[PDB]
Amino acid sequence: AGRIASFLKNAWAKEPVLVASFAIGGLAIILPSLSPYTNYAIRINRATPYNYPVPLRDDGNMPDVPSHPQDPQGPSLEWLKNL
Amino acid sequence: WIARTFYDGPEKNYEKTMAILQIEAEKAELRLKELEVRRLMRARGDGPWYQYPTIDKALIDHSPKTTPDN
Ligand SMILES: CCCCCCCCCCCCCCCCC[C@@H](O)O[C@H](CO[C@H](O)CCCCCCCCCCCCCCC)COP(=O)(O)OCC[N+](C)(C)C
Ligand SMILES: CCCCCCCC/C=C\CCCCCCCC(=O)O[C@H](COC(=O)CCCCCCC/C=C/CCCCCCCC)COP(=O)(O)OCCN
Repeated sequence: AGRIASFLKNAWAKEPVLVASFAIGGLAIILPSLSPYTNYAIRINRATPYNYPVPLRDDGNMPDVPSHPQDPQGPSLEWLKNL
Repeated sequence: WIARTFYDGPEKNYEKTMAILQIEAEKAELRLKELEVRRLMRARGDGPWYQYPTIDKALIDHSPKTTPDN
């Protein structure tokens, strides 16, 4: 506590560049694990269609699969629009 | 007296030789069979021995590949 405070005050003087660099690197390491928008970034990456969505052959047992894009069933992007 | 206190009868050595010969002959025929079996397995490769690895087919991805023709 006191010794750590003395060390940080002594380093903040005469070595400010190193203190700033270590603080910025530590923040870059720690903060991503706590942000709630990281999962939003993952979902945004998942929603980017690079390939053609290959249709599935209907077999009479696929209720959650849409027959047309306009159909209500299927993934939505309203969370993306509101963002 | 010497025969009684130091030695045994001919039956013991006779039958011990019988057993020893039987064991050794079995070992010889086993060795010959083992050599022949090794030769056959290395030639055909249909046995448990000399099995060389091939590519595991669980690594193949069975999915649409952005192109209908793979
Ligand atoms: C005139 C009468 C005497 C004739 C001369 C006889 C003298 C014999 C001496 C030479 C002996 C030759 C070797 C005989 C023994 C072979 C090894 C073994 O087989 O013998 C064992 C017996 O050996 C004796 O216990 C030990 C013999 C040692 C002799 C040492 C003599 C010299 C010692 C001198 C010491 C002097 C004192 C110290 C002074 C400083 C018993 O054998 P075992 O495995 O059952 O056999 C299986 C078949 N059975 C069951 C039917 C028997
Ligand atoms: C977990 C994050 C890690 C990643 C971030 C770091 C990325 C880049 C930064 C590191 C680069 C390499 C650093 C190498 C360190 C060597 C320093 C050194 O030896 O210099 C000493 C002196 O420097 C020192 O005192 C050593 C380091 C001092 C401490 C610096 C900051 C430590 C951490 C401070 C902040 C920690 C986190 C934030 C706390 C603040 C509140 C938020 C001597 O200087 P000279 O030029 O050779 O001669 C001068 C004398 N004539």
